[PDB]
Amino acid sequence: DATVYVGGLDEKVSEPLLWELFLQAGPVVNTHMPKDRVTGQHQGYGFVEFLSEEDADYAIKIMNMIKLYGKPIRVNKA
Amino acid sequence: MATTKRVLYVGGLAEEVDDKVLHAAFIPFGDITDIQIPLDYETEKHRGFAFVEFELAEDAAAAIDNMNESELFGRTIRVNLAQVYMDIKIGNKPAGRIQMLLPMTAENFRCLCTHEKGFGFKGSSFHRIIPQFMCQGGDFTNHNGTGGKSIYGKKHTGPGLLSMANSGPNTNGSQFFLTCDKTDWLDGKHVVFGEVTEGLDVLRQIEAQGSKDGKPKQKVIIADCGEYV
Amino acid sequence: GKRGIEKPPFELPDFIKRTGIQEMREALQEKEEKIDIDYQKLHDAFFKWQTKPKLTIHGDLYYEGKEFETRLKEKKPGDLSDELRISLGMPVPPPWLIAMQRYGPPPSYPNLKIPGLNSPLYGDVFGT
Repeated sequence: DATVYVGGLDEKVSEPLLWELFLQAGPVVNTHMPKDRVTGQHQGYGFVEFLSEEDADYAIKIMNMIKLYGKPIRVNKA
Repeated sequence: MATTKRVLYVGGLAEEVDDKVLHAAFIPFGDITDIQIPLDYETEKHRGFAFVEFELAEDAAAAIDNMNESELFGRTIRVNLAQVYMDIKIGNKPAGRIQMLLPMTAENFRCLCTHEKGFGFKGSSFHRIIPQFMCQGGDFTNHNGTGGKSIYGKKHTGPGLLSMANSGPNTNGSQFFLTCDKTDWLDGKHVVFGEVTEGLDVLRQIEAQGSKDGKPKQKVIIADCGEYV
Repeated sequence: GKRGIEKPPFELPDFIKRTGIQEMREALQEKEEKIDIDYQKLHDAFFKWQTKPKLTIHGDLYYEGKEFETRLKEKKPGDLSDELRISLGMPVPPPWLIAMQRYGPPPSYPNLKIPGLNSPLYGDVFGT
């Protein structure tokens, strides 16, 4: 479970408000939030690696409680 | 021979007149005791007539003689002798009630309807709605997707079935979905645990707010919920 | 290592931008491709309206890139930035600490206290 997939975001969000955002729950050890080079903008889906698995399963339970730009945020195991 | 002279029949009502309008000002003893009217599950809009009950019979007869051919809302109305639930609100409008028939999975959902463990569904939303697929909620204090918690800790043959949302095997919390078609590709991946017994029409009103990407066009709220017990 | 990295030309401070010399220099460059605004306002921006720049520590040596690692302490559980409050849009708990009621205190930060639950809160910071 150490990693999660996160959908439905707005590009003003970046890797930092994800950092800050999910460490509110529990620390994101490895952050991945693609920067698209071609048009220089984000599609808004994320992958998160944690310290171990327990962090991330609690993360499955609590985690789908973040609303990014008035809008819904997908978090599921991976 | 009968004593059913309490329920009065009101006709020629307006599109704005409802059980409330008739209560504070109906034909006989309408606003009093109990009132009946044509209410939908999603639309929840009265036609023009209805039935009002009076605490007594004399009061009802007096209400008819008067309200008879009276003037309401600039119109002439006629008066004469005549398992758990979720109440859904869509935008600012009541849509109606869904009734559901529901061991560990059923007990979790039951407690989340009653709030008997100190938290539950009341006031939460259906945050992901996909037409011809499903309406997902139970992210009570989340309003995302697979957010919430079970009563135990953190963790498809046709329309109108209840099934648990999850984030993989053995990750049930509080999130659930109501199916809007046969969704057999989810068999063996999500735990089905109940069925709609009344208010499939209200579920169709929720589905009407869906989009292909799941974003609700209007807020869909569980205005109230509980158990029949 | 900084071959393809294209950066801005110059980041002037507020004490130089509040004097109007940059717009006059841009107008002179556009006319060539004078002003005489003031003489005491520049002295006031150099003496009274002087801003202290952000210095560094004695052990804060210059790294190779030193621009993509804008690390800052460790904004943890119970403490968030302004704007993300704006996206969240809550007027002065952050609402998923409503679900930190149900599902339990986080495994990741066990020592946690967040307002209103076991932590009996003012401004931004809703947990310690």
